[PDB]
Amino acid sequence: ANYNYIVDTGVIVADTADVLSDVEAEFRAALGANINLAASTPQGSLVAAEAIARSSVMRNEARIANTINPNVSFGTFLDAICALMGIERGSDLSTFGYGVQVTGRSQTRISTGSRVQTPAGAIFTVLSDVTIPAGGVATIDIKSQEYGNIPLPVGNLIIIDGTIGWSGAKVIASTRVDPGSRQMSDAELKNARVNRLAIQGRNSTMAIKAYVSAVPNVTSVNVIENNTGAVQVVNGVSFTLPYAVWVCVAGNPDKQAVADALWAAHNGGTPWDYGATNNGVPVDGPNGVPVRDPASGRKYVVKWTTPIMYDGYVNVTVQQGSSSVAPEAIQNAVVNYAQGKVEGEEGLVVGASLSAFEVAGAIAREIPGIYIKLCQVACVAAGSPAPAPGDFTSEYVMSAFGQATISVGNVRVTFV
Amino acid sequence: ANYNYIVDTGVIVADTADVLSDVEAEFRAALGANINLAASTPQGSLVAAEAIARSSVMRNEARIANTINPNVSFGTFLDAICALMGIERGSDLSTFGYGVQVTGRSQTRISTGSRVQTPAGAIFTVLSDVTIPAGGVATIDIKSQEYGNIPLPVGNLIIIDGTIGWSGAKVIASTRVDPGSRQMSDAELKNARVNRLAIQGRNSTMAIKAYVSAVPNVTSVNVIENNTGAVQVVNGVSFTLPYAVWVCVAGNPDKQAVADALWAAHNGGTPWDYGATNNGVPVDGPNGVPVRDPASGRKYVVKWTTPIMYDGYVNVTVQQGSSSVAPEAIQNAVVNYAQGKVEGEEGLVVGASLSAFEVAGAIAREIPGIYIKLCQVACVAAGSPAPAPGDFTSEYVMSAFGQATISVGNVRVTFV
Amino acid sequence: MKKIPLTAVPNQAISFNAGSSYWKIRLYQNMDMMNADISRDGVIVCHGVRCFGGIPLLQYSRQYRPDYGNFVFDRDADWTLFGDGINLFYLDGAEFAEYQALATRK
Amino acid sequence: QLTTAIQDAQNDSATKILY
Amino acid sequence: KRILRVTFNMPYGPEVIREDLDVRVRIMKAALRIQNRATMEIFGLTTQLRESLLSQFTAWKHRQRQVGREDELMIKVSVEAGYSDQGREQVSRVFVGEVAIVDIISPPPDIGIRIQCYTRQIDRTKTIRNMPPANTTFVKFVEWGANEMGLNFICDTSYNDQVLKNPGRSITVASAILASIQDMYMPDVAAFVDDDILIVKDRDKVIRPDEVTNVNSFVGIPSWSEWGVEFQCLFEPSIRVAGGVAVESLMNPSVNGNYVITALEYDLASRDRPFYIKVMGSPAA
Repeated sequence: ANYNYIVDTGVIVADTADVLSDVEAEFRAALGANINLAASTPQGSLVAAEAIARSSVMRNEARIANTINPNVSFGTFLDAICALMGIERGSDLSTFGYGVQVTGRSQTRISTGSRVQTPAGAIFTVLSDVTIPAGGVATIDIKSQEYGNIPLPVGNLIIIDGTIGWSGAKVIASTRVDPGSRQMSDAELKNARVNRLAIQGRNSTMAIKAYVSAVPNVTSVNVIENNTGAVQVVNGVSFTLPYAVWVCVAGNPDKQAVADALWAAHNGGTPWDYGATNNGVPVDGPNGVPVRDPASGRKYVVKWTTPIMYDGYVNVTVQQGSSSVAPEAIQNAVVNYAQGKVEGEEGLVVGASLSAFEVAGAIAREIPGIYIKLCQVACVAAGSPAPAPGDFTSEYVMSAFGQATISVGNVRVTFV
Repeated sequence: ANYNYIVDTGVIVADTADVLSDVEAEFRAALGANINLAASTPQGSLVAAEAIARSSVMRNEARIANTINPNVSFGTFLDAICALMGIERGSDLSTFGYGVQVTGRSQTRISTGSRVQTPAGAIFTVLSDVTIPAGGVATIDIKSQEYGNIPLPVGNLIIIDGTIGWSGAKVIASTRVDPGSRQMSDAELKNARVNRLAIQGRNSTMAIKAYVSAVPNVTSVNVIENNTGAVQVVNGVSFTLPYAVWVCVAGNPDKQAVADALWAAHNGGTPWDYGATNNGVPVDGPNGVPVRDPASGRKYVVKWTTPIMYDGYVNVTVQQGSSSVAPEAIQNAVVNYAQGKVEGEEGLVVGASLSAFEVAGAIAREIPGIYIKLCQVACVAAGSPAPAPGDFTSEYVMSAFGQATISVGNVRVTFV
Repeated sequence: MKKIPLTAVPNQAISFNAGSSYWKIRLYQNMDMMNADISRDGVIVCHGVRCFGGIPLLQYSRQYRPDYGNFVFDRDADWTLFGDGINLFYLDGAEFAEYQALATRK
Repeated sequence: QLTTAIQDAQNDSATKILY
Repeated sequence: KRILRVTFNMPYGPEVIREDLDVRVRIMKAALRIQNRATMEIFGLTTQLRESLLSQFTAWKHRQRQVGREDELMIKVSVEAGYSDQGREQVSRVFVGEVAIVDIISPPPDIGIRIQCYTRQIDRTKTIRNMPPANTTFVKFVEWGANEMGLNFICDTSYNDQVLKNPGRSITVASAILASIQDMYMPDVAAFVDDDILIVKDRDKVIRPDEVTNVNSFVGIPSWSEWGVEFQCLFEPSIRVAGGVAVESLMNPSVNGNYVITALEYDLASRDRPFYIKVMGSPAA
């Protein structure tokens, strides 16, 4: 019969239930005082039903009230909160083009000719095209699913043919767009919201981060400030110019779009610094993407960097306790956490730090009762062989510039 | 029985027939399989009560489910959302005219709500009882029956409900006509939120151009940002401080108006500059124009330049066609094009080069049929002798801080 | 822009093929406003969308993207004036994009 | 009746190509 | 107060024949390859109206002449039936098709015409403009057929991801497309054309799970059949073909359940008693 308000620690309105006694005391002193409220009687059943109804009403009202704040909301409810700050809900798409097709003679490469690459391609042809007598044609293609896809630059497999066409292929000139996907970012919208809490603003580090994150296919952004302009190094990454903003962008987005958004969030007259050699990977060496000022005048230059790619490994030893066999769900849990699908714990981002305790925590998240014993991690550069068992330690610093990535096969799980 | 009318895609509200059927089924299961649930029976009354409830709550929850979304909010909720950006819904007051002269006789008493009328509707109610003195004229206080800025012009107020003795009412010039207000609609509140978002979704230079082009008499504007940390020419203007923004405004607007626009759109921290010498007229002296911030009594100084004025002379040697045309027609076409009164072509805005080919194109598009033999252009400083023959060239390029003006007399037309 | 006929009924459901998609809008009077349950191709899209004049019914992007379209009320929804005075209009992808561009800079 | 069905049967056997 | 309209489409425009004239429309739709048919008995025609309608309806100008490249070869007519009381209307659409036959049933003093309309009688098409897919799956062949016929499609079946070799290269005309889509896979999944929508679905599935029609009032008795439930009803402008029905009977208590529709028997007479639709339905899964 009460609404508990967790003022600061849980920020939740919680029902207290225990309303049956209140319903009984309401029936008393209104229908008299000698009413036999015992069960197996009509009035007892009435009181039980009324108490159930009112517990249900309290629960529903508590849930609706709690939907106002994030970390407890869900679809179309957390999204009112996101749209309050303009954090867009977000769509899906899939379309490619330019895919070459080496074939026989005058083959009718008809629409929706099914093709497939390594990661379950399922690629159709947009419109039917007839092979030219030379034997080399280019078709436009779309992807069956609506997920962010990376097609390999080598033709892999085709489904539908008249047995005359040899194979399709992907060339460097082919136009590939990595597409956005609904939300998939459903639990990690809560993560992305804190980062993009200032999309509607401009001319600030947080606004720049929010807008560049809003650019499609930008998994993570790191933006530094140079408030103290004396060259030096501020929050990592050496700073050539005194006042400048250093931007590191992950993912595989389009340079023109990212640079246009970076220009749109410009901050007046603060330059762009991406030097210090090894600090990040320069996008275009000197003289980065030019872009055009919407206030028509001049052609400026927007400078940012891409992170240093790292390959991580995870050695886990678990007891398989509590009588629940689990052979290869552990690496799935680890890769989920690293990709950032989990709620509240953004995974391996441009500013991350590969932690053995964090990995063991994610494993204990997704599947408790296995008694993780050792969770050594280590990591190496993008290439290079395995770092050998001697390098597997409990932590990696993973400085502000760079980006780690954990493969499905880079996790080895052993039962003790 | 209640299902889950919350789900994730917003609150689902069922029909009252359905909820009444659910309540009736609950009561039938509780009290008895064949209980008379007629509305006149006590059990039927309880069923009707539990059906009015369990629907009031569903409708309230669906009413206030996605209430933090500002695009489709209402009432106090919209007021609270809009107050975060300072937008506040007004208060619906009424005109409060005081000291309205009343002429009558002896000791006539005017009672509350005598309902005088203005010549154009606008019934006003007397809010204070008065008694006319021996002089025969007194003063009363009237309040507008409706809401808003109801006009109360000086004149003879007519009386709708008049007592015996009251001769008339007049709005003397001493009357303090306190204006009212008509609140603010929810659509207007959402609209004002959209306006504020549009204003604060812009960077420094883009906001500068928008705010200073919204000013009347401003034909064109050129906004340039250093963004280099080095006193240098970026693409045509020699700056004077390493971090600065330079704005050139054409036309002849009000200096205070454009200064207020500059101030309202000012990015902050990045200061204005007049550039080096002959980098656009550094008018208003070495020190910029001061303006008063509407928000706080603190003033702020802004610096902006007018374009380097150039006089443009155009020589044409057109051959007359079948139809007769006068040279004044060609001169007026050129003048209109230079002023920018044509569609598509911008004209001779600041930082626009003077090309005889473009002038010939304009001459043709306004006067088809004539045959153009030779068109030449020349540029001089304002108030200077006209260029000698031979100085004319096929194209004159201009800097980023100049504007060329062509008058009717500067077009020398020859009929060859 | 397609005008969807209405009926002066407090609670109704209109079912139609618009824009290469099959829409079903259930409009009902809720307290002192109108709410709409919108479903496309059978699967539900949104429940209890508070309805207003000029504001699209499908608000969030993934509901109207790609090029799915949207529904707009000319005035505040009111079933008493449905059909004669208030109309609901359907915009395809391009029309809704142009409307959004117009309404994002009011 | 049956004449309607006869007319239906005839309409079934009309297409746009003679052979 | 029954309100029935027969709306033709002619060069002058639409000439709506209302319910004031004696009209009698017998429609029979079904989930097959065959074109759903409507017989129309219309009395009270004036000389001018007869000249305007019957002279336009013809089988010439495409056999002994040319006068044909697109529609306007034969007049397309739609049917809008329903009820009306207190000022509100209920005029749905119950048939869209082109005429093929015209005769006279009643001689003077009441010259009554009887036309015969069939759905998709524009089989005099561009003899398949676009070639069918060489190898393709069932769903994509269905999409090609719908595009060729110009109709939007509803393909909801479990046989979509099945490849075919030469899926319809003997097809001569647009109408034969539906016959082919019906021909392949004919234990359950029968495709048909309802008005302007081409539906390809399994016979035991509802095109629309959310558009079930709760039926409680029947004319006669809701009975069994060798397949499902068969019952007649007064005209409800919410019952289509292949739709879901939620029969809740009184006379027969065991015929209650959820059924899909296979056939439909419209018989609408503005100036006569029969204003019923008969529904053949089968158990839905």
